[PDB]
Amino acid sequence: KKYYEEYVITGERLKRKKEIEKKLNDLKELTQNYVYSNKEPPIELQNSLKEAQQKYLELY
Amino acid sequence: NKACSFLQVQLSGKPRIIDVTERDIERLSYEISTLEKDVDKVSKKKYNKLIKEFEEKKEQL
Repeated sequence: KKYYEEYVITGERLKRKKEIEKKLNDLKELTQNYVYSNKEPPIELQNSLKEAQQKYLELY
Repeated sequence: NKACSFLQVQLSGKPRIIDVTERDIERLSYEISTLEKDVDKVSKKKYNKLIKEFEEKKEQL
């Protein structure tokens, strides 16, 4: 009764990681090369990078 | 027979510097490029060596 529930909690992490591990790897690559010349990935998108990272400053 | 073939390698084509030092452009950058998400600990300090080895190389380059 403990072990399956531990499979739930550790299982629910990786579902929530792949939701966000994909979104980090996409939105950074827009900001990597030549699009960031004049705010075309603006501060709203640059904060959304930091939003999902602050979710995994701790949970990771 | 050995001592002369050492010099043609730098001579026929490119020298010792161009040969050797281009890998420390490439092979070290081959490693850091995969290092995407490293909020983990002390391997952070290896950025602060290997990226500073680029500054060690590219100033000498």
